[PDB]
Amino acid sequence: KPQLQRLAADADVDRMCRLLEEDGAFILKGLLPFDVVESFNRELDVQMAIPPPKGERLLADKYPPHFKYVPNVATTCPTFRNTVLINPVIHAICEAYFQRTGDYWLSAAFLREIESGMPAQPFHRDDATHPLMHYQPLEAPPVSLSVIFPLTEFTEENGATEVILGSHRWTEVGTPERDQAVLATMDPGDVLIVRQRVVHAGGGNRTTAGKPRRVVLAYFNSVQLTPFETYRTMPREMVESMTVLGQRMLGWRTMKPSDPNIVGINLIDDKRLENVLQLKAADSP
Amino acid sequence: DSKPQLQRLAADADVDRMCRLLEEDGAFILKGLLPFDVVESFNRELDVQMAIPPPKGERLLADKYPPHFKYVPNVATTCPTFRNTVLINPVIHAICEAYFQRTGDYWLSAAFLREIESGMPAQPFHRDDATHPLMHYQPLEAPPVSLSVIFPLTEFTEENGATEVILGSHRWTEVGTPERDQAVLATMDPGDVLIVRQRVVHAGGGNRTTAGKPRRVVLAYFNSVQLTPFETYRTMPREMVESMTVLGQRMLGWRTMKPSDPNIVGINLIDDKRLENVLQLKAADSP
Ligand SMILES: COc1ccc2c3c(n(CC=C(C)C)c2c1)[C@H](C=C(C)C)N1C(=O)[C@@H]2CCCN2C(=O)[C@]1(O)C3=O
Ligand SMILES: COc1ccc2c3c(n(CC=C(C)C)c2c1)[C@H](C=C(C)C)N1C(=O)[C@@H]2CCCN2C(=O)[C@]1(O)C3=O
Ligand SMILES: O=C(O)CCC(=O)C(=O)O
Ligand SMILES: O=C(O)CCC(=O)C(=O)O
Ligand SMILES: [Co+2]
Ligand SMILES: [Co+2]
Repeated sequence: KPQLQRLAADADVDRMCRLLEEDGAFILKGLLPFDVVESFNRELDVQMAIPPPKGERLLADKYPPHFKYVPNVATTCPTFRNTVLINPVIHAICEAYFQRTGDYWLSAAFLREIESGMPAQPFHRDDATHPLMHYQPLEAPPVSLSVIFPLTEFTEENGATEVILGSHRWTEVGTPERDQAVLATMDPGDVLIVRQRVVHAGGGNRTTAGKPRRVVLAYFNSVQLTPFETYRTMPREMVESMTVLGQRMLGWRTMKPSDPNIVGINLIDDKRLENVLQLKAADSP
Repeated sequence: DSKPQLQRLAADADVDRMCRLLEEDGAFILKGLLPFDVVESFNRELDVQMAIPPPKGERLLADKYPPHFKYVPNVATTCPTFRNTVLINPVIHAICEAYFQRTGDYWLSAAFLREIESGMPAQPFHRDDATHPLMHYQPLEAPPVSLSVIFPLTEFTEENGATEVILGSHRWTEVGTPERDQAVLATMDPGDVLIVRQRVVHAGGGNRTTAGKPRRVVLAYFNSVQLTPFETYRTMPREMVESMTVLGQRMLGWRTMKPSDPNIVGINLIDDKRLENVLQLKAADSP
């Protein structure tokens, strides 16, 4: 049975995009150094130790307690903000993937923890955040890309992400059976990359006693699509401590979709947003 | 049996009849939607912006185009008549809720002014879809995500370059290079409004009058909340935002919005909470 391809981190980027069109997903081996994964994990150890808020939780209230949730990790985890979000390989893949649609940015990036005994996640497509994506023909420029980071090991026992190869060529999602999918068993530092429309699901932790399965989902959309999470309330000192690439990903700079849009998007007073704000950046003195 | 023209309707006409017109013809005209003093008030707040010296620097849209028009971007941040009256017109939103019902929430993607003085050539034929190129690949039967609402602030005549609309052109796959003869004129009086469907080809006429006041038009461009607003109203002062209605704040991206299912959570949120609650946002009609 055909399995997800594993590629070296320095593999060719055009080859990777060809895998996204054929299979729909692939895995990068050893992209993140151990120290990067280790400091990201301790920053999420801090957020996970915070009790969930008393009021309304827009996503967690709509779903069963099959997972724990940390929204918008970019605002509380500097390692993601200043290192993972601007990874040079990740952006070489996005630039090749989104070349036909134009600029891209971060629509969402959150953590989910699956403790021992939790059921599987239903098979889904990430397109459901922007329902118009369902009507995009397969041959239209892609507008969505899902980048899945394992922060713990992914095994068959603890519920590694399940991907149905070639499922982006189905019209509908339907009700697939689990054995149609392939497991994305990975070590921390790997990355799972999933094309728009690819049907997938989290596995569900069957381990009797152990650390929960920990996964960070980074959702990159075309700048034509409204970000699921808005990073507009971030303190200016936090935003100005990011690089230019980082600020662009979090919606603080004016962006450019491809032609026929020859002006741009996310502007004000007919100027670039960052000029109007007079936004400093860490790599733009 | 002459050349088909743009249909004219009264403001109090039924909204479902208006939507049928957008699907059949692609565009229609409402007569006497806005009182003349609202249009005049709007014209004088824009007279002020015109009297300010142009800013010495980069201008993203104006620098891409020849000097065939004068431009005032995001009129919602500088014109109270638009911000407090035009933008929240109940008939406009009766059309938007019907038109956008299948897509979910909608908001203001842009609203600007074009002044065309005597002697300026025509605007090229275009679709407003081009702000979001993914719209080009949307099937015609997919839930609409875009709508153009065109306000005349002066009289629209044949000689001063009234907006030219190509009826039925939303059933074309591409725009091509149309002849001016294919369009019909949207001749209107101030107070009227022209509603243009997604994918309908149109263009400004260019002022052929030898002497006279320039033609003024305000385009208000509404998108599904799934599409990133062309202009961002996030730099508006908090005192100005809190002086608006809830509907006004929702149109300018200051509140969490809801696309239709399969999105069951929402959009434009933060900390898994609504943006207006994170910001502790007051509103004029929400105590
Ligand atoms: C802890 O993090 C989670 C938990 C559970 C789900 C979860 C889905 N995401 C994706 C979330 C994003 C912000 C990309 C989840 C994330 C996915 C929904 C969307 C919006 C992509 N989703 C669906 O597509 C279908 C359509 C009908 C209702 N659905 C569901 O309830 C669900 O299947 C579903 O369980
Ligand atoms: C003063 O206000 C203006 C002047 C001139 C144009 C103008 C277009 N808008 C629309 C602008 C909006 C934000 C609704 C204009 C507005 C339109 C561009 C877009 C982005 C919808 N546009 C096109 O679609 C085609 C595609 C290829 C290049 N195009 C053009 O240059 C142009 O035809 C064009 O001239
Ligand atoms: O938990 C996983 O491994 C998959 C999660 C996922 O795909 C999602 O929540 O969108
Ligand atoms: O000037 C006009 O009446 C046409 C306005 C228009 O189509 C635009 O600039 O998007
Ligand atoms: Co998913
Ligand atoms: Co137009």
